[PDB]
Amino acid sequence: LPNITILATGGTIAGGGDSATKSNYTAGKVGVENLVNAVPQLKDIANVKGEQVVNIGSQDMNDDVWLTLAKKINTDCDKTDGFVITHGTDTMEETAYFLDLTVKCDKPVVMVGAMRPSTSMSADGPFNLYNAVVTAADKASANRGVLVVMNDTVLDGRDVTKTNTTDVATFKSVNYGPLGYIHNGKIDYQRTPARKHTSDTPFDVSKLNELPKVGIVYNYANASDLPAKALVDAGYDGIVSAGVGNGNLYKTVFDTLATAAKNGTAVVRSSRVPTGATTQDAEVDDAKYGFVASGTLNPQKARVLLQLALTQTKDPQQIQQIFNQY
Amino acid sequence: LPNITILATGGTIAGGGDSATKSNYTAGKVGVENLVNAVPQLKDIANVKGEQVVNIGSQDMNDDVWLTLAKKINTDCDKTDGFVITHGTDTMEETAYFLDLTVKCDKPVVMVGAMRPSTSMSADGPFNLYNAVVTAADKASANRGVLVVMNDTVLDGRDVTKTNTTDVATFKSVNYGPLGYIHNGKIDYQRTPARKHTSDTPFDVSKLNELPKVGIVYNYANASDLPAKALVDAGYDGIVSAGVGNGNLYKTVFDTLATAAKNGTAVVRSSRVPTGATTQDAEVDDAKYGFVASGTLNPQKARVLLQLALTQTKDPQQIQQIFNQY
Amino acid sequence: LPNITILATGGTIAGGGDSATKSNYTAGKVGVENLVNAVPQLKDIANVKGEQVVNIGSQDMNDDVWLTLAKKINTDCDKTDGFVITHGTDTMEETAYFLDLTVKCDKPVVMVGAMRPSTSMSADGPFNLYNAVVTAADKASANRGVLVVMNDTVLDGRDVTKTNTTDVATFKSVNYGPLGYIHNGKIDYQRTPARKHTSDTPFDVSKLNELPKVGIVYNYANASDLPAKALVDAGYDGIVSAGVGNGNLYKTVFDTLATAAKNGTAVVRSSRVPTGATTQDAEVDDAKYGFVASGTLNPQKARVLLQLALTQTKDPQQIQQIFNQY
Amino acid sequence: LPNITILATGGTIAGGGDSATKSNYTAGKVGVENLVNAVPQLKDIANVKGEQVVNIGSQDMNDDVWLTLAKKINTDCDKTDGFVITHGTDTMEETAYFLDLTVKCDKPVVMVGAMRPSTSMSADGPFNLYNAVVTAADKASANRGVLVVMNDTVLDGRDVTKTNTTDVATFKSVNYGPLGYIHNGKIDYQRTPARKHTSDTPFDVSKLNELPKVGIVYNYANASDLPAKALVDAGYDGIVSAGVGNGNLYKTVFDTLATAAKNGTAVVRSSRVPTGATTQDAEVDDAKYGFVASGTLNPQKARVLLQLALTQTKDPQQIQQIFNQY
Ligand SMILES: N[C@@H](CC(=O)O)C(=O)O
Ligand SMILES: N[C@@H](CC(=O)O)C(=O)O
Ligand SMILES: N[C@@H](CC(=O)O)C(=O)O
Ligand SMILES: N[C@@H](CC(=O)O)C(=O)O
Repeated sequence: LPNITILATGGTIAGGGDSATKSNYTAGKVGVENLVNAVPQLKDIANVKGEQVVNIGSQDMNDDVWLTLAKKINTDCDKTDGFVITHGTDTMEETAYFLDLTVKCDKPVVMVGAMRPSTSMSADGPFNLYNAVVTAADKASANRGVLVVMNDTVLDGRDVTKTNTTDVATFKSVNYGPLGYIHNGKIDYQRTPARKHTSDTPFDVSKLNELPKVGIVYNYANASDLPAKALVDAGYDGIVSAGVGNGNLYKTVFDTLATAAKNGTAVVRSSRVPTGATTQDAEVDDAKYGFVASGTLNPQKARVLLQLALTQTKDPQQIQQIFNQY
Repeated sequence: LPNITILATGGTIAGGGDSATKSNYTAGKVGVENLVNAVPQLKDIANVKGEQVVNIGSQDMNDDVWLTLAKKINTDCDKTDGFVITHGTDTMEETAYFLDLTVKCDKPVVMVGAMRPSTSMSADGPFNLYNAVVTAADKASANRGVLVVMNDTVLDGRDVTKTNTTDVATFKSVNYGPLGYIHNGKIDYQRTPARKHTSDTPFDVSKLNELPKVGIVYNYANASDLPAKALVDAGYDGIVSAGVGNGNLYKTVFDTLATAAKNGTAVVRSSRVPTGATTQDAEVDDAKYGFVASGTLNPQKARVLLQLALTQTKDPQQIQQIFNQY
Repeated sequence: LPNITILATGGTIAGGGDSATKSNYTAGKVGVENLVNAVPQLKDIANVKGEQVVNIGSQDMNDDVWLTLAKKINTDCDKTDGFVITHGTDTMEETAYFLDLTVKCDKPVVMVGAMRPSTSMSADGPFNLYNAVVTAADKASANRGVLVVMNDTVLDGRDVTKTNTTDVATFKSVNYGPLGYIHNGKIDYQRTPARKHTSDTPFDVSKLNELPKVGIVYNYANASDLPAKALVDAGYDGIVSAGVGNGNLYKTVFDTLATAAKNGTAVVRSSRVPTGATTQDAEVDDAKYGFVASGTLNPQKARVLLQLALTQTKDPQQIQQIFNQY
Repeated sequence: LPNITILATGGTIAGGGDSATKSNYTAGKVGVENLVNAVPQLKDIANVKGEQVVNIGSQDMNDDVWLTLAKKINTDCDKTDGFVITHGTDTMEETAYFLDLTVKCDKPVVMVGAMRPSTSMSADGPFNLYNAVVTAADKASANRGVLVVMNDTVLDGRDVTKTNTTDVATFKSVNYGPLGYIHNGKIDYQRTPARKHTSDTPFDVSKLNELPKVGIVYNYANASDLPAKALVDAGYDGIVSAGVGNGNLYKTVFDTLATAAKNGTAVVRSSRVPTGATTQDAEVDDAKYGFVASGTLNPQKARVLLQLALTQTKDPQQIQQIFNQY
């Protein structure tokens, strides 16, 4: 049986409430070996080893843990046959894309969480964690970039996103679809991500202890330019605009980010709209203002790429190319 | 034939590019009578009169235009049999909910836009505008609150939202579904919004020239508390948190909004997640920090209600009740 | 606590299997007592009387079980506070609609099943049962017709359909959306069905012990009319066509059915297309051939309403108006 | 500019109607020249040779037109740069899959239709045609199999299906997502089909002028096996079952088909459920009865692959492996 290392970071998959019937719970309580012992059938499909990296609710995920996960996955890559990362659902779509771009290891990395706590009735963590190692063990899962496995479905780390606040079926690749479906511990893979990932990227965080500062501003009717200017005043390396519609900006935010871009801040236009690309050649003349168009990357995903792009260049057209390739 | 007044504000429905084949265009160019003359079959179903309120791209929509629209709709209510508001798609879901809560007139108000410019091949504006007056003319459309009509579908102004950056079918009531479908100028209505609206609300903006200041902060891995503190320092009456998952907050943003709430700022927890409620009784003790849980209201919709709630009270539990009722 | 009668008919919620990690299992085998005992937390919210009606896979469901269920509910209506029906998921949408038209009890009737069998890992049946009882217990669930509660969602019996072959979240009201969502044992209702149901229908199943025979025929490329004739030589009271697109029929099947509509057998146009209404005034002149267009009712749900409409009149224009109101 | 052959078979893209505001219309009436002339902007991107193959409503589509289309494409393959096929939307998913398995040309084959007829307001056919030609013209569209381009989206022939009866956005690859989106006449491809298509299949339609007879039977509550026997006494080479749930069959239909699978006629288990795979190792022992599980192929698409698999072998275990690879 393959060697599968589990890397625990926290989440509701490791959370607990005082009742199987009530909704109140605290996140990231359960230790990693407790998670594994709850699913004794893991011994049938893999030889599992658990390591605790952190134990937090993923609403507190940060640059520090991202670097830690990437380096540990890269350096211990030949010690095991695959990795499963237990993680909170709240930001798992951010971590999954960050590792998608910084993991040089060639063996499958699968992220899992749970939408119901360990203690809840019909908790989903157990079958989720099982199906994650079924995926990390499958040699067919290799060469697909970093994966997210939830609700009997394998999802690529670029497009996967949390679509619903409470539903067990919340995670979807809302733009390009899942890579394959899990039935009875077997996977029928019919897709792979075309965008470049893992060792195919030039992002090397192995010597990095920081990440460039990138923030996100929201656009809406009558939006304040103060969030944008606060990030400008703090000397942020990049700002991601969660625009309206096809990446559009309220006029005052427009004015602020246009000025920051000419004075050196990298500005990426994404959108609050849950599906579809922020394109070029719509209402905003990106070439003129040195803006970068995020494509199908939502704001928090656009932040992941813009941070890593900023470790390579500060030229907007170089960054636009990175946003067209990864 | 019924009297239908069209109130034009701008949008891509009134936008133009130099080619039916290229995607570049400027928004809010076309005058309101030009829109009507493009659809001469309007004369078959209604006696239409057009008035120009503004001509902007709805990414620039603001409190000023909202007040103007509400007052004009309220005071001219008995002059016509129905209203159709042509409007940009980018923020139409915000205007539609604002009018949903401030319109005292009892006759149908229908908002329309277009995802392709007037000049584009297979432009959608014409049939959209037609189907909007078909809806404003139908007496069955009354008593349903303010409506949004797009792609042969009637949508309630609370739940309707822009789901895709470019698709003609972008607008959906992603939580509770549409009220009815349009076929051949007839509507088969099978639903109506349970939440209270229009004259059933206590919101009266008829003497108001301002709206309370409410901003929106985004949550993500490693999020800066600077947007939140900038809005605090400006003395904002309310802040809407676009949380992660079920309304959760990054720890530093948490700290800032908890403090603002105890010192008088109204704080509403919404979510970046495109569907589903930000509930109470999950990970955040709302009663303790005087936070308000937004339910199914997304951040920009939660801003609309919190602004209007702030014209009635500053007590968090009074505001939570408003968020449970409207 | 309220008195809740659980009526058990089988399903994979009562389904077996030799292993929590394998899919091979048998359906409709566990009894209602073992189902109730498996969820002891029912004892705190409701007073559940388990009654076994039959114990079958719902793929083998039929008119008999339908009739007995409708009778049993109407008879026992005033000796309980609500009903829960445990059912297989394959045909749950048809039973739910049948009872949605036949039951005359004005108290909640809620159906529930499970997509994973009792013995599987992370099995969904227990929380499903719990939430179904919560809904049957809720005062607000009355007067909304027969309900289906699955995956934390309350779905009206008319529009609810099985959307996916294996997903725990398979049930959706794909046309008009759900009625409300269940969180922490509380429901927030924001919709009710507009079509007449339960108590305001004219159907009366009380005396009948057999139901007019209606079959279903599938349109496709190079469709054979052998199934369509097979049902008319056997003298079926009516046929429902699973047409292509907007309820259109192939060459052969069109002719066989146009013969039939004139010589007695009432035929109904529905569609194999999972969402959207079969409209009249499209390609097919229903008035010319005496056809009936089903609207949003899919084929298995069109058969339910025709069977029953055939117990009232065989006039096509009489039937169409029942399809426009129920 | 590239040479693009447009092959016209009809559809509501060639459909009539007396009024832009009414739905009554007739299908497959406009010729290919009037279709091309209606989109003069084609002249700038492609060199379109219009060829009329037939002019029919695709509800009346059949094997003949399929065979002639496959032959015509394979024969003329090297006298053009790509093919566009204008088609009705009702059966477009079946033709697209047939050709996806039969054509041996390694140049783009793209199908297109319209949900609104040529003469309607805001008719979608022109931009649809334009974008289909864009896709047929694109160098990157080769080696992805037969494509369907509808509503600015490139969809693989296998998974694409008509999702809604009237929506202009009805076509979706409901299981694995689309291949790419078209904006401003450029496509961003991020997926290709993994299942073997076009040139790497073993099918050869060149000599054949008739196709093994396969019918489809619909499972539901109290299902009649009269359609299922009708096809076996008429000696059909195989039947596809539109089963309930995960490809399950009613009492009667199970027995008739278990008889059949043994006495020659190969039967295939598919499902009436719009999304998700009919799996083996569930409730039905396919190995015991010599059944075949279709996977994600819906019924009309299972019939396409069986018809063709029946021109190769009648062994069930031979057929299942073709269903696991094509
Ligand atoms: N707040 C939790 C939510 C979850 O895990 O589902 C987390 O992300 O850790
Ligand atoms: N930016 C435009 C987009 C549209 O109308 O579709 C607007 O909202 O006015
Ligand atoms: N075959 C099962 C399907 C299920 O319950 O999930 C039934 O309907 O009984
Ligand atoms: N009945 C039409 C449907 C369409 O094209 O929209 C056809 O398939 O030809």
